[PDB]
Amino acid sequence: MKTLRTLKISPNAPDINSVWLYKGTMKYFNNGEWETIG
Amino acid sequence: AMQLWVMEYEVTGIGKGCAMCKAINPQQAEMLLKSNGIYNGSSYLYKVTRIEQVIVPPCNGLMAEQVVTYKDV
Amino acid sequence: MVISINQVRQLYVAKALKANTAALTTAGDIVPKADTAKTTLYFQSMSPAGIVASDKINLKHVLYAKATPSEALAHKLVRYSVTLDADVSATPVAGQNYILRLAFRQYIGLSEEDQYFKYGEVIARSGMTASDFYKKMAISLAKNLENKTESTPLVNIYLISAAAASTDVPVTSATKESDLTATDYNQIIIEETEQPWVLGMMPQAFIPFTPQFLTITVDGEDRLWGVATVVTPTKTVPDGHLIADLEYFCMGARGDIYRGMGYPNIIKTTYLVDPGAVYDVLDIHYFYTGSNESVQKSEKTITLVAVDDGSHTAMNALIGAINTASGLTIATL
Amino acid sequence: VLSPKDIKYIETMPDY
Amino acid sequence: AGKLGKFQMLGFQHWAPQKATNLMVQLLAFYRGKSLDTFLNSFPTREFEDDNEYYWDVIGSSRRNIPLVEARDENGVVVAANAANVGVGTSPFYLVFPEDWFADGEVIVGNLNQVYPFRILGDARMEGTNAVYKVELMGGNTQGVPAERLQQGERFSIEFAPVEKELSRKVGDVRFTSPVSMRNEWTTIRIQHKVGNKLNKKLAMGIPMVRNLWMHYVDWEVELQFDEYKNNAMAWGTSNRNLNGEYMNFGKSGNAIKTGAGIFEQTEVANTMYYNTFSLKLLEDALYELSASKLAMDDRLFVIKTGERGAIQFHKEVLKTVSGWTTFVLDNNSTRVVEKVQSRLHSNALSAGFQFVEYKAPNGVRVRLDVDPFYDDPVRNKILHPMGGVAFSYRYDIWYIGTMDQPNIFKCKIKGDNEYRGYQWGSAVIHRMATLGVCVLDPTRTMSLIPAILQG
Repeated sequence: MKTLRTLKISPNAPDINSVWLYKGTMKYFNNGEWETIG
Repeated sequence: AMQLWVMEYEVTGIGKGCAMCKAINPQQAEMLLKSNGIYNGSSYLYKVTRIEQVIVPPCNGLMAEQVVTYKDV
Repeated sequence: MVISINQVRQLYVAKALKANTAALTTAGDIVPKADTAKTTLYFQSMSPAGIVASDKINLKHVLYAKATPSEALAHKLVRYSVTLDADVSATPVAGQNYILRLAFRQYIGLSEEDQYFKYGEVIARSGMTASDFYKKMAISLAKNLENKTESTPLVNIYLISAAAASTDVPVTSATKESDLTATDYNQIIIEETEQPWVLGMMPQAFIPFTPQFLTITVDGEDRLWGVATVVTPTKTVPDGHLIADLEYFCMGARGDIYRGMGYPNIIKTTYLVDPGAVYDVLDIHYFYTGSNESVQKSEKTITLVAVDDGSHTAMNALIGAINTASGLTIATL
Repeated sequence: VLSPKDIKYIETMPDY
Repeated sequence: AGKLGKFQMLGFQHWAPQKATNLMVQLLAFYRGKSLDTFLNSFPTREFEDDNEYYWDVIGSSRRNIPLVEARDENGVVVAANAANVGVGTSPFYLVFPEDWFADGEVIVGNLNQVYPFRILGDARMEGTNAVYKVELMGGNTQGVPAERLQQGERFSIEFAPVEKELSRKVGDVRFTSPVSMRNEWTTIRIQHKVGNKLNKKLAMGIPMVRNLWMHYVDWEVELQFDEYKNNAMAWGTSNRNLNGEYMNFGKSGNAIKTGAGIFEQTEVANTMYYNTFSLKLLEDALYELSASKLAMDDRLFVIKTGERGAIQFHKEVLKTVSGWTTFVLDNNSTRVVEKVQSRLHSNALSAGFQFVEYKAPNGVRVRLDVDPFYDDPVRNKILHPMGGVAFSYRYDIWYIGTMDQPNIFKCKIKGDNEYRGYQWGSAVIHRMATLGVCVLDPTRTMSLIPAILQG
């Protein structure tokens, strides 16, 4: 359905089409909210 | 046209805000925001939480502080 | 309202039933006259300009005679109940756009190739329930449809409270969601309206519709979000705009075929049918066969209307007077 | 150079 | 997203050394008035003989199918929705229509054409206005038609009128139709001003917010602000009549103030939708269904007219639609959002920027875009939008749907000079008066998407 091709290492927020990496936490955007992975 | 009023408010569900008016009393300060603000067609979303006057004799100090967190959103 | 004929058709309004030729005084009176040998039937009526007679029905040359009540000519306004589809999701899923497309079929013309579409759109929220969805859907429908600057009222929108389940809560363009305070809504009724009417120039016609849906992605799959079924009709269109149209046509077989055309230089026909009353219609159909070689029939008919209030008291007296004079067996409605 | 429409403007216009 | 006030306009009742210029400065920290002259003159004009209300011909279409009212079995009992099969074994039954449309010996079909064909056995027997045909099936069908395909609201068209090859008698008949008409009205406007060259009592000064905070030409301002009277009456005017033809408002001298609807109250009788958030799920599926029934495939060009911020709401929403296209990978080779701009700072110096100005839907529908600068009016449009603007810029207006060979929108006009002028020396009052009117012929060819905060 939704493809995310990039992964951005940032303490601040990436855009809605990029995957958030911060210090050990992987976050991604679905259903309007940034969901953690773990 | 007498006093200055800084406002800390919170638009309901949309975000938070910081505003400043010039009126005589704080009830008219919420009038000049709910009718001249950027949410004119959704003036019921404005929820004003704190009104304090801009008083002079310090003249070096904060008047409004309202941060939106990644954990509030 | 132009109608089709086998051959000529004459209408007489029956406002009051008398029993004698000399008693026909008020405009709208009628006496069904016949012989004692029961070979000829005709209707002496009082016009606004004197007493007139009908055509002389030969009672051997009658084909059929039936009387139609008022509730058989009532147009049942169709309704469509829009619910959320149970198999997709009983609860509105968050972030998806719920757009409904009302598909009209006869917008200004007489044909379906002239179509029209009005929409309504709702994006759902995270804590939106089913009853809060129909509150915001029918407000978004009535904001598009029933504006004050529109040309004609097309459909009426009604919610149903689940506890009441029989009373329509109407929504207009002026209706706010502050006034819709019930917490249990289960369907949105979309119901067509009564189109405008002026006698002879604009007939009583309707614009049918069908509520159609767009697709939403619930679990990655494109599903259309609701179902729209046709429930039983609850309102009826009264008979008055059809019979005042029907007299306007059959007052040209008797009198003037030129109605109003060269406007100051006309014959003005005065009609005795009020368009604010329902009517019971009786159409006695008959013909004429010539003497020796003119065996081809002239199939004509005579129409009679009579107003009822509740129970049919005036037409069942008129059928009883035609039966006791001519000797037919017209069924009493 | 005046077209007939222009003579019509110089006409229908008033003389009032 | 927050506004900071850069000016304040105050009335004069609430309040010479050398100059650095002889031309009066006009700041960018001041809103300015907007003419509707670029919007109104985009439409042609039309000349009439007099100030009578005018009508024209309206032509429709012909191809009809009659909806069914009820269906009855051979004894007169009406078929219910849960009844059994009707007309089993080619047994006759009745079919009650609100008009006499079909004839003897003709084959008509329900919602399912050619599957259940009904043959009409005789002329229409009138039931008041209803027409009752005793029909029987014409398909070799032994089990009859289901009861759901014989209910109220089913369309019935005609197919043919077949006979047997020998000794047969006459069947079928023919049908005719007619057109309609539509009218429109006029409106007259009047102005005055008690006046030489100097201001009068309705004054307003503008003071700008900077850090450490002549002579009027009356003959130009009365013409300008009566031009704005005829620009707001042509475009933003309304009608005050009944459906009985009566007027609702009476003037000073007892007579009724007659007004006609402008552009925006005639084009908003059809194809008008009120949205709260713009989406290409809504605009594409409303522009297709308008073009699926009315427009040929080559002639499906829609030029969206919008404001300034309605262009950036169309930019960031196509970009939402395009970024969900997981099939295609958009490169800088073809789209060129980053190109090579010659600069002194570097040999290979780059740039950035793009905007989606067009969208192309399937089946040939192309959605263009352009900016009309009169949507950004600070005087008239006063309800603000949170993303910047005045919330009227977010209104999308599609003019000119299809081709007509005549203009659909024009401004009516009396031949010659329908404007009046007059001076009243006592008091010195300059009176001016003018009549006007804008006719939209077919308002089905104008589509509008208005934001939901501008309604009700």
